[PDB]
Amino acid sequence: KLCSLDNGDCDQFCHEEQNSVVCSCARGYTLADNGKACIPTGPYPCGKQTLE
Amino acid sequence: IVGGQECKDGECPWQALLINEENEGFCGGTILSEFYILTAAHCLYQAKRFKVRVGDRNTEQEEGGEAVHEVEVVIKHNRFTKETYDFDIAVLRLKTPITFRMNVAPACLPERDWAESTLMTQKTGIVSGFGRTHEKGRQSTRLKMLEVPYVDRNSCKLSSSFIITQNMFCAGYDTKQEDACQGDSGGPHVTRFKDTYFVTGIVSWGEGCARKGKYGIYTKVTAFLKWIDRSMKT
Ligand SMILES: COC(=O)[C@H](Cc1cccc(C(N)=[NH2+])c1)[C@@H](C)NC(=O)c1ccc(-c2cc[n+]([O-])cc2)cc1
Ligand SMILES: [Ca+2]
Repeated sequence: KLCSLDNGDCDQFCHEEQNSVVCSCARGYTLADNGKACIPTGPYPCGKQTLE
Repeated sequence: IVGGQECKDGECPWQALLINEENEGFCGGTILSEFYILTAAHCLYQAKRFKVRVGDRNTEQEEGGEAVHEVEVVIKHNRFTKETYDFDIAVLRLKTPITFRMNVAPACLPERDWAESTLMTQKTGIVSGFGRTHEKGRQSTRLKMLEVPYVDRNSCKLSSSFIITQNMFCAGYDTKQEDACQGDSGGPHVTRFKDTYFVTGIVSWGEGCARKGKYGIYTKVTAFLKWIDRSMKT
């Protein structure tokens, strides 16, 4: 159930609050409009292998 | 690194390298931010004066992405014990900021609960560095990486000749000739989750390298996230 089921569909951090899933991101990312995906705030976000 | 593969271009951008006054890398590190490098406390003992080098992949050709940085502040864990290697964590504040480019980017710091339950329960993590290639061999000129399986706490506590404190966890192989090694310490242990790599450990120690019946020991970074967090605001 919840964060136990495929990370709750979150790109990164998953939190279960009040029997529901709440997603979050590391510093340098902002929660997407769907409340699950994490969008980099600038170039070279953390944890990303450099593509250029 | 014993076994494993070479870190290809831009593959291990968070790797940092502690170098001594004689320009020889002696320990590794993980870029945490433009100003902070995470490493092993026991490393701050391996050199009189040292600096941090980022963006390096081959200690034999000045490619151009490299950058040597001076340490302004070194924040060692107050409770670090040299005899047991307990509390083997340290943070280095660099005089000048790190410019993120190809082969230079930080690793993400995870949140404790999510990390231990979702990240550390994954099959593997990744370990890198310029450490020795063989338990009895010279250090490496090429930055290497190794996929190291998470080892069951019990099977590890059992496999070790010494105490596995709560500030340590294990990864590696029992028989397979793959493991971190001297020179890799302080280096990064990350875990990939959906194309994003999170810092999950710090190469700490091990009995020799790639030894049968022995593993590699890493500092449990999830246990020091509030500490790292604090050290980065000072
Ligand atoms: C060639 O061998 C090496 O480089 C080893 C160091 C080392 C560094 C980084 C990674 C690994 C690894 N994952 N195998 C291993 C080698 C010099 N180290 C040891 O024998 C060694 C390391 C710790 C303890 C030890 C002693 C007392 N307590 O209480 C805890 C641990 C005893 C022996
Ligand atoms: Ca180089």
